[PDB]
Amino acid sequence: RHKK
Amino acid sequence: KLSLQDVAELIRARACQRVVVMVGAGISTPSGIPDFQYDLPYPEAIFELPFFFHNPKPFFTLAKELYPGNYKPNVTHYFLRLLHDKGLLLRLYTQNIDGLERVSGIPASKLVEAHGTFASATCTVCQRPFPGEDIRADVMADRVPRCPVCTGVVKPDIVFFGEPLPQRFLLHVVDFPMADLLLILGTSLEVEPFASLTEAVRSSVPRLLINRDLVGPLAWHPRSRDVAQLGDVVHGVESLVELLGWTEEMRDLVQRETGK
Ligand SMILES: Oc1cc(O)cc(/C=C/c2ccc(O)c(O)c2)c1
Ligand SMILES: [Zn+2]
Repeated sequence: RHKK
Repeated sequence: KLSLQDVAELIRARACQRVVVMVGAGISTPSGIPDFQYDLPYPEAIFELPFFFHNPKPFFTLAKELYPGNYKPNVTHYFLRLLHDKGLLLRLYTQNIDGLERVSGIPASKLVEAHGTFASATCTVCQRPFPGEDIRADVMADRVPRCPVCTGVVKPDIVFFGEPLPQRFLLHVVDFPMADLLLILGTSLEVEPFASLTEAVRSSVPRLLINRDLVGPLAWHPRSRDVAQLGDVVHGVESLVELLGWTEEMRDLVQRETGK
């Protein structure tokens, strides 16, 4: 889920 | 309403014992690394995978500039090393890729390098891992490091745009509810998922920002136990150290680590  | 001295008394009194820290570019400009010629179409291309596959040299130039030996940690980093040595540091979340948290002697187990690290590298094709020393010679020698099995480009484990944050980022699920003090130094945490993380500590938890200005979710969605120490981050850190009675330990630590 969490991306840069 | 809480002041810097109240936060200091909370820490001195050990009523604050599990400090979660979040840091960004503002703690590293005093080491001489700026925020934000390189042969780049625009700034962000240095951390995009398609550009990188097409021209890896500008990234490798930055890597050479950031490898150990170019910069040293400053009072900011050493203040954080001190929290660790005094048994107060639950986790340190950094957006920096300069590695100075680990250089300041904070152990890896205490760090979430949310934008990754030069300490290790990964073949971009077959996904084989390599210690970052293994490509060091090539980067220092302006050669593109190549996988000794598939010939793929071997890239340091810097997180690029659109990549998942590192696996250790998951620790936020446990650290943030466990935090009894949130310290934000040298970043506004403007962008997701860092923004919402400031919102993930319990309502009873002081949030202390040492930063140029009051910006980000501390400005946008304040809580009653928030503190802003605005201005020079180094000056703010020093005021806090000074209220904690850690002046002599700062000096001891800094000279042990850096000569003087
Ligand atoms: O400046 C850039 C350059 C680039 O090449 C990609 C991105 C973002 C990519 C991305 C962001 C979020 C996602 O969820 C995803 O699948 C991909 C940003
Ligand atoms: Zn490979």
